Amino acid sequence: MILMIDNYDSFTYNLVQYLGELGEEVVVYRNDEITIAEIEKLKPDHLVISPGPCTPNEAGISLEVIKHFAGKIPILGVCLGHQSIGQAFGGKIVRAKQVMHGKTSEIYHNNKGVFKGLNNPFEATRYHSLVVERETLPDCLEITAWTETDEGEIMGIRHKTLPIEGVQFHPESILTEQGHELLKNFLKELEHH
Repeated sequence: MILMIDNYDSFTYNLVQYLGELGEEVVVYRNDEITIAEIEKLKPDHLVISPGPCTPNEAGISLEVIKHFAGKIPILGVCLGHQSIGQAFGGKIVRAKQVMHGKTSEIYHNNKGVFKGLNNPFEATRYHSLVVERETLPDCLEITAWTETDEGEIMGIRHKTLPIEGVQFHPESILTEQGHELLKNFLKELEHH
């Protein structure tokens, strides 16, 4: 079972529908609607932290959830859950070097984590946002994906020893055919003992 934390976002329906086609059951909450205690009682197999709107925003969402379940349950962060993962492990959220033009990006990657075996580059759509700062990235985080256009930005992070990954692109990118493979990769991950 997948527990998904969003903010009643427009993209959530499409992700829920595809996850059922993979034979996964999903339960959706806003951050105020379930506690750490009740998440533990439900014993989900995966957490997806994807609260929006996906806009420039200094706030970190579900920070206590991410810190508490790090090393208990695999975590995928999308929309603001990507920057929240970065913050939860000591990263800094900063404004990007350039304002992005258009809606699409080529996302290059090092075949690690959820990008394992994906076409390089990964074609995705984007939103305006702050970004994880490369120069101060915590030692326990590794960059898995990035753009080359502008002077480039981090587009994917993963914890070096725990099944926790964040991706910066718009959640609708998960519904492409290569996005389908990215999500499948996440669902393979299991927490260590």
